[PDB]
Amino acid sequence: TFIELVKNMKGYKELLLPMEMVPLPAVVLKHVKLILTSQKEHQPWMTEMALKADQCLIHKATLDPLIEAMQQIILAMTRELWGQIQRHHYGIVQVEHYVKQITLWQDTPQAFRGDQPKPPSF
Amino acid sequence: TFIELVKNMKGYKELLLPMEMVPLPAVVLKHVKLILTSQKEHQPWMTEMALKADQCLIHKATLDPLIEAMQQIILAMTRELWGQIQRHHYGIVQVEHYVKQITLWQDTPQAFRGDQPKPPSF
Amino acid sequence: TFIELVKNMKGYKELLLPMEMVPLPAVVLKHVKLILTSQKEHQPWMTEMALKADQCLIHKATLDPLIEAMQQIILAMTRELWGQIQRHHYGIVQVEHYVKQITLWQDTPQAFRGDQPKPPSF
Amino acid sequence: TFIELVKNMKGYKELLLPMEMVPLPAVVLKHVKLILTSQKEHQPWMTEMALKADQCLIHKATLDPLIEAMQQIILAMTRELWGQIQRHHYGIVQVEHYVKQITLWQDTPQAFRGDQPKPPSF
Amino acid sequence: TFIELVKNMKGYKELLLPMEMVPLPAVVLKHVKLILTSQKEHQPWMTEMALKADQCLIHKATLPLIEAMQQIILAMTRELWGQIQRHHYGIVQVEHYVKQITLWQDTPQAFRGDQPKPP
Amino acid sequence: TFIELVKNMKGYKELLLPMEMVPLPAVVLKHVKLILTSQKEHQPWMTEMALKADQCLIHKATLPLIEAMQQIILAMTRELWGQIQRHHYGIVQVEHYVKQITLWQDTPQAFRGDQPKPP
Repeated sequence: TFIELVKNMKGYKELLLPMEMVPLPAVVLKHVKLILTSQKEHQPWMTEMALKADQCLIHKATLDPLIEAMQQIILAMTRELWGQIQRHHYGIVQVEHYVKQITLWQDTPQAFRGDQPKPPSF
Repeated sequence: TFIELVKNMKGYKELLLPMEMVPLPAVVLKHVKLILTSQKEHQPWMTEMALKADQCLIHKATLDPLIEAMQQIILAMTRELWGQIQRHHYGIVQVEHYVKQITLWQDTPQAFRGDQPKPPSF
Repeated sequence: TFIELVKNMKGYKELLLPMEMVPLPAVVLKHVKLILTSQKEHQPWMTEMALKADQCLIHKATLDPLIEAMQQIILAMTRELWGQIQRHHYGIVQVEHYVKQITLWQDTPQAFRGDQPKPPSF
Repeated sequence: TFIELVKNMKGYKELLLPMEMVPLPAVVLKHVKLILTSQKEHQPWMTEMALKADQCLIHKATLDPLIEAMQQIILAMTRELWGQIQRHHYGIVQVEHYVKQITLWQDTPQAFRGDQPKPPSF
Repeated sequence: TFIELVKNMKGYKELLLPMEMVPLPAVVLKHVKLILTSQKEHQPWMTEMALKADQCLIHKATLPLIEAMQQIILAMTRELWGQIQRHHYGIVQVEHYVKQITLWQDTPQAFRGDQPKPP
Repeated sequence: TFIELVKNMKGYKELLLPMEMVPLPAVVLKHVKLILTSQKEHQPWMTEMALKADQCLIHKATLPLIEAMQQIILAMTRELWGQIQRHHYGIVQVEHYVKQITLWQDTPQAFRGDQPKPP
């Protein structure tokens, strides 16, 4: 319900991506190191990413309805991680434009899509 | 492991209170509705707050080692979640000072600990 | 003997708290890592802090009259070590006032001692 | 480990000297009196020297693995004392240049050193 | 640990390109002769560039100990290819283009992209 | 053979200083931390300088095959010490001063010279 309230606001813009268009776990965490280790001047948003990515390992560590439910949650958290990465790599403003086109390019039937719109570069 | 790596960075100001001081998870959700709803000109950080909030509910709705393991994350999720609440109410800069004052206050033995410091100005 | 000679000097402002108020040696090391690591443009005083810190560990690692004599220095080492921590956090000038306020507060009998003063501003 | 972290910083510069190039104990403490007694306007660094030199006497007073370990520590503290003395006698900036040359003049094989570089005067 | 000492630097960059990106060691040596031969002005980088590539030749004839050397040779190849690409195109372009191709791979196959063109 | 391809170059220099001149590998690593730590401005040489010294660390733990590796480690030490001296003093000074000491040695003992001073 809380997320629905945000979607009811003014000026809200999507930043996440469809569950299908999300890399696999574990490997997706690698981008975390390339943005944390190759960084300096700790900023507030960096801590947010660190405290979110590490959660997947905690849930993943349990692998060594309760069992099924945890696996589903990992996908949701993974989706959030990717949005933050794009919020850093391809700016924060240009990201909204890319996802805006992604929604249109996928919602329309496959007979009308055409070609995938390439995301903006760094 | 990742959070340990980030702590080894320059300009890192802690913003999370001890687990023993953060409110109960039920209480935290109450401020989420006010802060989210009682806001104008929606900002990107608002979306982040809502996404994390639903995660606690999902884990909370799951309880009804493995069975008890998820309970550990619920308490942890509040600690990160409560950090953003104080940023909106007090401010990021003020929070940094408050945490260290609390940390030193908690560090000192209770015999000569002194009066607990009060929160910063809104 | 030497410290007694220095105390007999002009402009001498005390900067060491009573042994009964300084944190435990384990707690002090925690602030060392943050202060050392969370710093930019390394300054000469940073090197001094690290050198003293390892001494406590050496004595601490030694425990595992003569046998118990070394334990006395461990507690003392913290008192001097904690003095530099407050200088970085609060400031040299503010610390001088705080110590004397604590000293007078501790000097006055507990019957009418009053509320313990709070630390200075960061 | 803490000292290693400092050595990993930016702008850090060596100020100590090889253990071999360190005067003997007791006698080295004499320079303490010549800088403390022949001084006025107590400065913060003066207390640091006083609280460090007096430690050797405390360790030395015990003479009247535990026994071996204490003797080793005295050498380490003595090395720190000399650096502070040079930090006062021959400035604080010129000291780094002298030690920089000392490292080169000793690390190279004795067949290539030449002549010892005289330290700068007062 | 030295990389860690520089990983915090502002201008630090991941010059080590993906292993799959670079070709086999033998082919890289070919470009070293071509780039050195083509270049005319003398700068310290070419003098040091030759020395870095020379070590790989010794390991070719020289060959847990053996296995490590095989990985070591590949380590230098990634470093060498960086200077090759940076010199031909530029320092910024390689840093700008390397990430793009990595993204095109780390994607759920179907929506990989459009085969991003090389610089 | 690459050195031969550059040995004919006008600006080619014998950067490989005498083996006796340089100290043991362990001591050299000490100066790498000190020089890198002291230096502040970011240039490609320091980024590449760390990588070149890093390889020596692996060989320390890793250890005709074994004997060759021992000589290989010493080969990198000579290269590393050159950058250390050139950075501290200068490129020309090292090239200017290295020959002087060699002459003082290759002489019939008695008339060796006057122990030429270091730069």
